[PDB]
Amino acid sequence: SGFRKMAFPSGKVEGCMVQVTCGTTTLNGLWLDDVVYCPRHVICTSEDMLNPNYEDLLIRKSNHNFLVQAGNVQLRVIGHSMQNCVLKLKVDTANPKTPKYKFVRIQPGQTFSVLACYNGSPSGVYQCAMRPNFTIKGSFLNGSCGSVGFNIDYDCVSFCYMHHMELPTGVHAGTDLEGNFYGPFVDRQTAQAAGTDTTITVNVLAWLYAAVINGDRWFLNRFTTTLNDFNLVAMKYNYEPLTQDHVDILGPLSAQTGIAVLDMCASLKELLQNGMNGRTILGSALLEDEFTPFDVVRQCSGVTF
Amino acid sequence: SGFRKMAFPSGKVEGCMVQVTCGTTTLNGLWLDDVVYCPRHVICTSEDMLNPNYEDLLIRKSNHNFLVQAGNVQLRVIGHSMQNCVLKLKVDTANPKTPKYKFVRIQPGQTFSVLACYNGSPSGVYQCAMRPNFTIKGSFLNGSCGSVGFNIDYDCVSFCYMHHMELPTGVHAGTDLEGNFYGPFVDRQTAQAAGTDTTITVNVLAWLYAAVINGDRWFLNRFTTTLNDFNLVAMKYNYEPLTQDHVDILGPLSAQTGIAVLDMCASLKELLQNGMNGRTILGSALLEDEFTPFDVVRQCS
Ligand SMILES: */C(=C1/CCOC1=O)[C@H](C[C@@H]1CCCO1)NC(=O)[C@H](CC(C)C)NC(=O)[C@H](Cc1ccc(F)cc1)NC(=O)OCc1ccccc1
Ligand SMILES: CC(C)C[C@H](NC(=O)[C@H](Cc1ccc(F)cc1)NC(=O)OCc1ccccc1)C(=O)N[C@H](/C=C1\CCOC1=O)C[C@@H]1CCCO1
Repeated sequence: SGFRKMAFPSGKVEGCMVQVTCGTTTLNGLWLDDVVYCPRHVICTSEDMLNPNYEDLLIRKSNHNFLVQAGNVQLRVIGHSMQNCVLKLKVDTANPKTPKYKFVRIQPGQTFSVLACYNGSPSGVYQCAMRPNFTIKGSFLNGSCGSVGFNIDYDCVSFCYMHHMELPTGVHAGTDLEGNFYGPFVDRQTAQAAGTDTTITVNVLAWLYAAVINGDRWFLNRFTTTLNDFNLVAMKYNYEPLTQDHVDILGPLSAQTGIAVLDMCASLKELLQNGMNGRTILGSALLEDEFTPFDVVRQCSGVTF
Repeated sequence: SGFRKMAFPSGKVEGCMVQVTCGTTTLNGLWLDDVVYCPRHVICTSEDMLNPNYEDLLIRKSNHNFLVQAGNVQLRVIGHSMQNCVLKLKVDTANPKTPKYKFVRIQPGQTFSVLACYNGSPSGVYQCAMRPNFTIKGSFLNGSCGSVGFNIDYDCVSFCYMHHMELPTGVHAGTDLEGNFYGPFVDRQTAQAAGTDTTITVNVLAWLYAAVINGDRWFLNRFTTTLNDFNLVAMKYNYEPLTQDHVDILGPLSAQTGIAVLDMCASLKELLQNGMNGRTILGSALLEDEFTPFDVVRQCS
């Protein structure tokens, strides 16, 4: 038993991380088959980051302007192109450690593991959630751009995130591996702010089920609430509305524990109105929302990858 | 910026995990060079779990009684021995993925990463701390024995934990890689319980420094405390005593932030007295104690 914020094993991704240098800018790249992916702002100088014209900057750079280092071996770049906010560097050698992989775009509320890297070397791994405002609450220092987020399904690595920037509140913004930003952000050093962050209601409910599974049940009650009545309360506390799809997804956990979703919603509604009253749930004094229903089933059933 | 409960990348350890089967028991083993390490209770029968005589049980086994599987390949066992509560299986092949590694015994309050495994396959990685009562608050299901905890420094893996058992409160007990249990626990299914769990005070203080480094100052105050007065108060909240050694260890963070250690101790005294009053610190509504001073420096710099 027990319940922890667990990341996917990172070995398959560690074997793809490289170092990319253009001029004085050095960050991380993702080496898959014979291509290295990295943020396009690697071609910017500290002064070109204010109002960059990436079309112009890239036209002026050549293959030799890019230095790619895989460990202590330095990869010959034979071509380069741009796809949205990611730079694609062709190298003359396929990564022999390329795993089975896909590029996937995640949606808010879905979780993934972040492999934080510096100078092409992986330093740490942690589990994150894409927030409803399309930011992530990460831990990144300078030089961490190009770090990637991923999930593992069967034996396939699904890359879903590449790190690009930090917003003034200390939260982080990035793109998918096709270079499309998550959220209304741009890769420029102009004033930007994320919208109001809301709570991922379906994930909070999944975590309450995990708590029950592990024997935490002081918060349960005899009452049930309708989806419409619950949503009236949730919107007042900056909670995401719960849809019928969300209820369906919690079905498995609802059956395993014998607690109806709308009964858990009543428990959650009361927790929102009265707080937690000096009690904790699974070792937390806050309502945790970075576990999806699948995450709970996966951890409580010992799924391996 | 930001602050997260961060684990080490697990690849170097993934390449060492194998499946070990003896009789009807299947669990995880650690394959380093030409030796596979696993809990010795893999040799127990369903009736031998209360008072096993492991020396006697092992004498009765032959090399072919142990089935070791690295992926879909079977490793030939050519020898076996016991070191405390760990079984050592000699195989005819050195693991080509063996990293640089050390065996280390950690002290309470020290953190490490756990690679939870089942049937020799990794399922997840998470960061843990050795609690003052010599347990860990892990996430483990049946079949997880032999999962290991580790740190990585440079490219060297320091193995510090191997998982053996769960105690009635849902907490976990295991050994170092020399087979010596952390705490007074034994690999027998006789009644055992962990002592009262206390809070790792020095780690809470390091995390408050991390909060300041990250721009949070709302919990500070104008007071200072003596070390003795702090410990008299903290022990009333089931906090571990803070020693002068702990104060010395916080010196670097005290210098980086310009906040004296005993001044931060005064802030913690007030936080214990008032709670958080609906506020959070580094995204938590509780005082977190599973980050060491070393962890804070590494993650924040
Ligand atoms: C690892 C094993 C055992 C065989 O194959 C594996 O992979 C488990 C890990 C444990 C299960 C859940 C998470 O941690 N180890 C054991 O099952 C261990 C075997 C003993 C050391 C020979 N026994 C336990 O952990 C007991 C509790 C238990 C047993 C079975 C189970 F499925 C879950 C939990 N703990 C124990 O025996 O001592 C504590 C105790 C005993 C009696 C009264 C009060 C307390
Ligand atoms: C060209 C930009 C996109 C490079 C990028 N810029 C930013 O992240 C800045 C925030 C920042 C963070 C840490 C620093 F040390 C310096 C700057 N974002 C920003 O300016 O937002 C707009 C704004 C808002 C308010 C006032 C002014 C401007 C960048 O620095 N990426 C870093 C990585 C870099 C850039 C190139 O090589 C790297 O590794 C990752 C950072 C560090 C921590 C997490 O995000």
